[PDB]
Amino acid sequence: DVSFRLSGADPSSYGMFIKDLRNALPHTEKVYNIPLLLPSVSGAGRYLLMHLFNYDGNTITVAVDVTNVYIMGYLALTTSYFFNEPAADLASQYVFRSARRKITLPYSGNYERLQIAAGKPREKIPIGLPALDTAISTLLHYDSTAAAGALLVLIQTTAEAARFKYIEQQIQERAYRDEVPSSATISLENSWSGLSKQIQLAQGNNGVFRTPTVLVDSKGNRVQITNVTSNVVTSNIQLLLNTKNI
Ligand SMILES: *[C@@H]1O[C@H](CO)[C@@H](O[C@@H]2O[C@H](CO)[C@@H](O)[C@H](O)[C@H]2NC(C)=O)[C@H](O)[C@H]1NC(C)=O
Ligand SMILES: Cn1cnc2nc(N)[nH]c(=O)c21
Repeated sequence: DVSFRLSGADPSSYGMFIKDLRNALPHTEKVYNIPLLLPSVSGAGRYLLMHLFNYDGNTITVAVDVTNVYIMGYLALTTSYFFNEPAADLASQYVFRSARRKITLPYSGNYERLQIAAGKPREKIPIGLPALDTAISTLLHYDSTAAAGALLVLIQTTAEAARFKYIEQQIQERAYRDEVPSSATISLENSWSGLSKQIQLAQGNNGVFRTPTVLVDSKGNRVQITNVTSNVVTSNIQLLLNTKNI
């Protein structure tokens, strides 16, 4: 299991937690030097448990699917909360079984559905470590509308940071001050799948992408990624969703 305590957290400890998270994910092979995530895994070994502690010491345990890094649900004291979707439901059979009651949230865990329930797109929700602290706080006591917002912050300050060096860096800059995400961040978040597929399709194609991937950069200018020599591939992305899942 991996743990992170917001109390006494600085950019450095966060970096270590995200490194720990990355190393918690299994993989047998690397593609162009980046860990390729497993196609599938059997039983309880498919889920990673994250223990998160807010500033006051309260905690929630989050269950993450190790083949994609998707959050499936979490535990607050004695109530387990799971997304309203098949995979999440499958996940309820191996984790948080000793919970007194299990609640199914009224939405599945994809950005589109979470942004609807939250009432705002993630362009306008501030993220950072202070926000993570709030997120944890908000999940300790049920409120489907509040949880949507908190989960959008949680998914990004953990899963998305794990997948992209850039996003981990964005969060370290927001260690004592929240700030809405840059469009580069949103763009990356949205391309993890495409990039993952294209970096794999370049393996028997001299490192050249079958189809170019379009992102928005630091400045907000539209850019095209056609090949693995790009910074995004050489230095940004840290995990690859196996094509068997796309
Ligand atoms: C692969 O991507 C690189 C960019 O990392 C392309 O780079 C060209 O050369 C410089 C720096 O590498 C770029 O800024 C230029 O805009 C590019 N000029 C060209 C040749 O178009 C490189 O071209 C790409 N190579 C491919 C497509 O195999
Ligand atoms: C990032 N992401 C996209 N779809 C997702 N679905 C779930 N359930 N959890 C996630 O973290 C997620």
